[PDB]
Amino acid sequence: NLCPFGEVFNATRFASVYAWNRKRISNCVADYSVLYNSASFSTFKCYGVSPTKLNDLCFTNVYADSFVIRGDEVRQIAPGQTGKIADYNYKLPDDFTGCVIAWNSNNLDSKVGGNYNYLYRLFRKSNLKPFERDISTEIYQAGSTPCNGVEGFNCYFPLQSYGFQPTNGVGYQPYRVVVLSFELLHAPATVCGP
Amino acid sequence: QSALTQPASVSGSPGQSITISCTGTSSDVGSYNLVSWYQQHPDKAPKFMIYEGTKRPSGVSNRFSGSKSGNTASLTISGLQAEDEADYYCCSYAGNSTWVFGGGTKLTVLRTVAAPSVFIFPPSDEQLKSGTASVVCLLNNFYPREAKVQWKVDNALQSGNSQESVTEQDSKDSTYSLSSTLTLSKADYEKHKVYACEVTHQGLSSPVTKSFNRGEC
Amino acid sequence: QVQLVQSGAEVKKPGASVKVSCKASGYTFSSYGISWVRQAPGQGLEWMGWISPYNGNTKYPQKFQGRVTMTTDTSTNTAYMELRSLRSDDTAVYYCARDLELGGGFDYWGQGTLVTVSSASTKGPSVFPLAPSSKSTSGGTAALGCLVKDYFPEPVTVSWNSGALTSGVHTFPAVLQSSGLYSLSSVVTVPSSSLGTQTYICNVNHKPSNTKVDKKVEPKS
Ligand SMILES: *[C@@H]1O[C@H](CO)[C@@H](O[C@@H]2O[C@H](CO)[C@@H](O)[C@H](O)[C@H]2NC(C)=O)[C@H](O)[C@H]1NC(C)=O
Ligand SMILES: *[C@@H]1O[C@H](CO)[C@@H](O)[C@H](O)[C@H]1NC(C)=O
Ligand code: NA
Repeated sequence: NLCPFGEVFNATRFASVYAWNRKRISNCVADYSVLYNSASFSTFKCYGVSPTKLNDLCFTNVYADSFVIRGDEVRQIAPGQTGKIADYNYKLPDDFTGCVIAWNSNNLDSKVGGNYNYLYRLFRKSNLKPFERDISTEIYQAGSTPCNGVEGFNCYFPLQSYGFQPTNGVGYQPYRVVVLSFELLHAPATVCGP
Repeated sequence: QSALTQPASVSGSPGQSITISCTGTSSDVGSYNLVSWYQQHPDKAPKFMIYEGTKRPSGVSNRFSGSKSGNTASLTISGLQAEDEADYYCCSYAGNSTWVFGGGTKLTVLRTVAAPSVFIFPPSDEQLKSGTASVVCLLNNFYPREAKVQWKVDNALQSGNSQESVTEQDSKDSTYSLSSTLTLSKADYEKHKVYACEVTHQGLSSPVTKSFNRGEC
Repeated sequence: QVQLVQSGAEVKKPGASVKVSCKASGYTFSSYGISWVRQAPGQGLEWMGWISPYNGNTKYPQKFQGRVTMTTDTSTNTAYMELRSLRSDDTAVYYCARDLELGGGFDYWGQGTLVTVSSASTKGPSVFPLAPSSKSTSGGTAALGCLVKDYFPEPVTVSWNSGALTSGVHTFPAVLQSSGLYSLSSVVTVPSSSLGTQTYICNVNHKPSNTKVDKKVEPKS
């Protein structure tokens, strides 16, 4: 009867942002005060709900979205943001109701000589809809001529890797992000915080 | 980014079929079906002939075919004709936004032996005024290309003051032509009387000579 | 129909720069790419780089990285290529070609621009007649020609009767004389019955010196 937030926050590896993970949270009780109490989090913003006094509300569903981005891009995990992350990788709706939790993970997700395992989408024909996930790897036609599955010239492979080196400035260091969405559907509410 | 290896020259009889090889590495010819072929006639821009290895742009004859096997592309010309005499270049994508050409292949059409028609030209009076005499010997329409031209002035073999030029194979008759120019000073030119071109060619029963006497219309 | 018209052949001193123009027409300029391909005399073709008139993207091979710059005027429909620090193995003919990009082909080519890298002066040709012989030299056929001599910057265009006479014409490759000047001959075989009735004029153009010479070739006295 206890919500499995440890599985998400204290997770060995995180997903690349373009292939962000989503964990369905239900049938459990959660202390968002115990979460807030962790001093690890460099970012803890909430939208439409007060962080404190969250253990009194009950939501039908709770989603825990998690991924890794550049430190400079944490600003983009917010309603109404623009940039490569919000436009092409992870998009929040304007009426987002939930919290955005982020923390520096240079100690875990940086490797000497570069960690290129973490990717992000750099090109897309259009912007993502809110909470849309695009793992396609079609070649992006930036020019007027077709590509036919080859990268050259105005044709680009759409994914690019972060160069996560431990020497990077804080703006180019890896950050782990957890986004909590609170769905209040007209169904049995199964996540509370007594 | 290293050149593609084509045979320097390919020859074939008329109506035959010949093939031009184009070899690269795995990183270019092997990786992409992006081989194109170009045909360059003498003194002209190349012509787009093949693309994607085997396709023909609308306008190219159907006897130009494309083939590919491993790291080697191949152009095949069938029903060979005189108009097919040209230089052929292959081109391949090499990755990294880089195109890379081949060394080029000269296509020669084999034909029957043709003896040359020999003509000899004395220098124009206009040129003598300026102090130099150019004597020109024309060897016209001959197959094969091998020929010997000799200058003999008052029956003495001249050496070291003549230059030759050869046309590429002609696009209608499959023959070559050759000019030989003998340059003398105006003073040397008038020291002598008989200027003679002597031509040796496989098509001639025995060498042909054409001559003139200086100062005789 | 598709067309690419390039700038005229020119001489450049070693170390100078040259900008070759390439005017496109008959198609949407930005719907394709522009590649430049050069050809040293008697040598193979060399890809020099690409430019997209769409977004201005360029790519050059490592060999020419730094020394070449490709630009595109989307209003004039004209592609320019510029090559600095000109050396003597940069003497070549320079083609612009419409580029299918990853379509995989150079569709249509321009006529080319012969860039000669040389410190020598631009000198014009002297044209001399190769006169038809008094004897009917061969069967019913006679030969006549023009000798184009002493012109430093190649190329030279020769036509016969302003294009009316193309059959049996042979213009030889220029030869470099010891003087450092070029020389060539253009010849044509015509029927012997026509020497008195028909006039024969060779039209020699040396655009590097803007000299135009027409020479009547007729039998001597
Ligand atoms: C995630 O891992 C952290 C790091 O160990 C855990 O933090 C501990 O939490 C307990 C319970 O509050 C404290 O008594 C310890 O002092 C904490 N350890 C450190 C090193 O600070 C945390 O419990 C784990 N779970 C979650 C949900 O964060
Ligand atoms: C492009 O060039 C880089 C740099 O040397 C090389 O590592 C890579 O293999 C090349 N890519 C292709 C597709 O040839
Ligand atoms: Na060749």
